[PDB]
Amino acid sequence: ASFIDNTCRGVMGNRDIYKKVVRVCEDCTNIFRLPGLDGMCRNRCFYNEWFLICLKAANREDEIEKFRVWISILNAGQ
Repeated sequence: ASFIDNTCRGVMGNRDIYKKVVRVCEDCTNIFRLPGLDGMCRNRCFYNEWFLICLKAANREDEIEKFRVWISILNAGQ
């Protein structure tokens, strides 16, 4: 289970899921305007469903499927 943090491995190759992810947290962070949220969103290498939480604040809650497999890519070496 998720018990690490920013424990990525592909965040070096991705260079896309990150910029987007981290950016996805910002958006949501605004919805609630909570400082203790952005992190979670892109905390444990973005592996904690914390993505759906923010993705929801954007009604999107759809790009999670593709955003999910992505978070898994960063776990390549990991």
